[PDB]
Amino acid sequence: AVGYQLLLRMLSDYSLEPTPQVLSNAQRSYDALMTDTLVVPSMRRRGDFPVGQGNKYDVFTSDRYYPGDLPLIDGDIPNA
Amino acid sequence: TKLDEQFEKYPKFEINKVATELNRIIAEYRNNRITVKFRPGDREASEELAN
Repeated sequence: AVGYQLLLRMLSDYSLEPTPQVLSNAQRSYDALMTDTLVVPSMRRRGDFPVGQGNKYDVFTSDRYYPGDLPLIDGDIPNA
Repeated sequence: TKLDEQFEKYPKFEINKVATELNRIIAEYRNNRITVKFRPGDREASEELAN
């Protein structure tokens, strides 16, 4: 993959033109490269979404809702 | 969420609809209150005791 990409980006220095077979080989190698490095972020819940009553929550454990970000409170800088 | 370096919160509205039946039950009780009553027995003077 690296070699074919380098050939594609460097062939213009000697004033030639790549052939479609070489282009297809480069594309296939790049696809093989990109296949191995997927992400699939798998998005989370929302944060205010209630969790079920069947999960048996408790008072001191909180988690009435899926965990989310929490505000910062400062009494010296009047942001409000 | 951060939402561009802030902490604006989610809106949380409430439409209470479960208290109507509870208020109906409470009104039903308060309309007809009850109290302990002592019933007499098969004796000659139990009525005065109950009173």
